[PDB]
Amino acid sequence: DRATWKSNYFLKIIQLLDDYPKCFIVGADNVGSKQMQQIRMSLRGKAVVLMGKNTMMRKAIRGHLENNPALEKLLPHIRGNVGFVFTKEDLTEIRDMLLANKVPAAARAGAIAPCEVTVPAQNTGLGPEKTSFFQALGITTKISRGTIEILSDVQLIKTGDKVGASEATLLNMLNISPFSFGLVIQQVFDNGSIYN
Amino acid sequence: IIEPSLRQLAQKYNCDKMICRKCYARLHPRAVNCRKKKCGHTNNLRPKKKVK
Amino acid sequence: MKTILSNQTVDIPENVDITLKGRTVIVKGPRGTLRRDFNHINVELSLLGKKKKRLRVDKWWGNRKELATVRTICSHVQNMIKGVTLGFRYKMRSVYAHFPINVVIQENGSLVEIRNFLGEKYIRRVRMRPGVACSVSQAQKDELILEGNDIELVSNSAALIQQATTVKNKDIRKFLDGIYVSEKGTVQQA
Amino acid sequence: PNEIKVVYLRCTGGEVGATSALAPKIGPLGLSPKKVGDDIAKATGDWKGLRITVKLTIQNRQAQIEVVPSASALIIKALKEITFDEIVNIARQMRHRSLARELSGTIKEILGTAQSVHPHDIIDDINSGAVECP
RNA sequence: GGACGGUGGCCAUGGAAGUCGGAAUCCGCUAAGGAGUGUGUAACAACUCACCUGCCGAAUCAACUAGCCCUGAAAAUGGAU
Ligand SMILES: [Mg+2]
Ligand SMILES: [Zn+2]
Repeated sequence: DRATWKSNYFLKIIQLLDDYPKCFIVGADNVGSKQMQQIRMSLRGKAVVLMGKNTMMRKAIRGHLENNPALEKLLPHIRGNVGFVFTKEDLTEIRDMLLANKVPAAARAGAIAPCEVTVPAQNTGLGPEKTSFFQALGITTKISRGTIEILSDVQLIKTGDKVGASEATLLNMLNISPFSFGLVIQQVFDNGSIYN
Repeated sequence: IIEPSLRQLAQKYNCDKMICRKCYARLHPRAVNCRKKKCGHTNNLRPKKKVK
Repeated sequence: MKTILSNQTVDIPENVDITLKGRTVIVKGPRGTLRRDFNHINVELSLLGKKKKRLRVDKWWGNRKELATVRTICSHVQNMIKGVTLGFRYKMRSVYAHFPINVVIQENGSLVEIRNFLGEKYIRRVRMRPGVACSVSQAQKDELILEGNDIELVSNSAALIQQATTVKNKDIRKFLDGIYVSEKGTVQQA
Repeated sequence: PNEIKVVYLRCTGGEVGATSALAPKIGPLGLSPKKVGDDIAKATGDWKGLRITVKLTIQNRQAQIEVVPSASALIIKALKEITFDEIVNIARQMRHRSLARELSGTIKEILGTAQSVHPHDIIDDINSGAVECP
């Protein structure tokens, strides 16, 4: 069935790129099935997005690309965890919507943070029994109305670092928005053209 | 009163190991054949029994 | 079957230089100097890089037994390069049930005293290898830090400490006491 | 927090049970229902259905309201004293019906083999009530 | 990384929820689901497993088979190609 899986996967992708000559490529992060079903539920009305073996998409466009010419530039442009997302609309239609519905899937132990998020000074709102996170991390929080409260401008995370164990486990309970990411678009291909 | 994270480290060097059935040697848990000559490098290996 | 050639090339960072005398490797880096010979293995050592310092080892007409030595040397050279630029730091954790392990560091961190292992009055005196520095960390409640240039000496020194604290005539599965190595880290974290 | 959290599911039914049921074995969890809280749930939870009845409840501090997830392998025994495509048409629409589904015929292709405990020939080539669900 | 609903599958009942067992094995989703290969829990739960995808870019895996060698292979005065 594996060979028929390979032959079928070429057939569906080649009837989808020929359907949508305006083809965009996107690079997915290590995201779960919910966010794949999120983009599936958010886009299936007029389009579809698929995931598969990266070499397979190149082979589907290596010699079998000859159905429509001027598509040959896609071979040295598909590297890493990237695929093909197909849509009929203009450049600005999908870029702003796909980059706005980013799911804040929180920070795992060992996640990169290119975005700067700083904890402000406010009342946290949870119980007065988990002060060990703040005291060990270097933050002095005083009990007001039986609640933890940040009383000073304290750094939380830098740029280009790796989230630690104590840095992430307090981030989950604190209910403060961390760095966000998702199905970030690489570039476009509007019938023999490449744009940002 | 050993907290579990240090408890697991101790059990790595003391319990998480394979035992040769023929010569009673102590082998790393991923071993396939015993490293000792006198057992003939046999393959009959069993996990070390626990305390439970 | 005898393979004609089984080469393997390692890369030397520019901050460290290597001078080869016969089959003796001399590594001179920021953290110190390391010498180790390989006369017991019949290999050819060549320095490719006058520009980026590629080091190549070659074996001609070898059988399956002796092609394994080719990368064995290569790992050793990488360990030497790692030591002279980063250094090897070993963390050992002392675990106990009722008798807390007391550790006293002697002169220059070259001698370690273990006092009350399993609550016996015997005093254990374990001597580290030369060039290996041991210390009691301030990071955690029970941690011993072993820093030295050679992974050969450091890990051997740490294992001596661990093997010394060995329970006898008891169920080792239940009696979990003893100093065990936790992680094999580096220094300067570069 | 809606003043209470009783989201955990209950699996009693058939006979009243009460003292001999699992509710006393689960009693010290919240300390609110005790003998007067599970019995009033049993008074409305005796039927619908008369089986193991894996059900969920919402607490009103003193009172409760019970909703039973219509388990497919439970409602088949609940309706057991064959296709029966008519009874799967009505009782399954009130189910939350998430199923990680995309299409319409998910319910019929799911329960048609969940009743096997073979009703698989009906599953393979099904043509009656194709657009029955919407 | 995911290990979806029936599914704590039926019958064993005092728990057997995927993992003590008598038997059948299904799909909407997908790259994922096996009413479960295992640990484990009185049972839950917790994972992991098989299943693929992301980097990783050349050979790899399994079952055999027979030549050397090893184990199997222990006796008395010190000694026998
Ligand atoms: Mg004894
Ligand atoms: Zn053995």
